[PDB]
Amino acid sequence: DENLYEGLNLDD
Repeated sequence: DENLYEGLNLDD
């Protein structure tokens, strides 16, 4: 959901 434990600048 709105959790996903992401954001935090991966392959971008």
